[PDB]
Amino acid sequence: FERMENKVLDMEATSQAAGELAGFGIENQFAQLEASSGVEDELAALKA
Amino acid sequence: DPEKVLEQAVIDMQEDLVQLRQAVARTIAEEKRTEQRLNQDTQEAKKWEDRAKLALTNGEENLAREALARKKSLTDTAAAYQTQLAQQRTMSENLRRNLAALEAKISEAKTKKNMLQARAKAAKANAELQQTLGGLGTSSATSAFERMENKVLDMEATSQAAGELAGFGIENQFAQLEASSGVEDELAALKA
Repeated sequence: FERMENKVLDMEATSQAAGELAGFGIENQFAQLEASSGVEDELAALKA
Repeated sequence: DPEKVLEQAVIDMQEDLVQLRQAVARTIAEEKRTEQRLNQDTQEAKKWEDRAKLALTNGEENLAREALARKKSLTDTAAAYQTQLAQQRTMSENLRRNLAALEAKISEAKTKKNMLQARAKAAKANAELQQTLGGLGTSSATSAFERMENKVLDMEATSQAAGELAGFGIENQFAQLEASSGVEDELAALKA
């Protein structure tokens, strides 16, 4: 049970390890997405 | 591999509870048998006493005391086995709780192990998806797109390269065409 649990912990770590890389470099790009996101919020104010 | 080991442990527990069920049968077999012994024994004691009581009035008195000694000896055997019976009873209910305790252990282990596998397997799948999504074609699709885009830029350059030569030498000739072009403009002035 412990052996296979160790494998679970390993894969768990490896899965969040993909997340570890994913977070550190796309912020540059994401900020541009958020600017665009703000634009439709302004359109909501317009329909009001 | 841990997957294989883990379900093997579940399988082991199924063997274990069967082994304990037959062990229960073994202990209970002795309860039944030891009831049977006491039941016999109590009869035997009475029976030879009965022979002895009549033997008191009839012929040999002395012989009856022998029968009583045998009776009494056997009574001691019965009492000794009554001692053993106590050990049986006590051991039996101990074993009953021990099965129930194991049954709880098995039940929990099985439910735990199942949700353990499921939630782990779900988590890795989510991770695999986030990885493949996260890859974003950054080392494959975009690189292939770029390769063919480089070919586009090459051909684009080559196409304007034909234009590069075309512009530098025909001016000589074009000027003559333009002079002729001016002539029809003068004809337009004439029609006016």
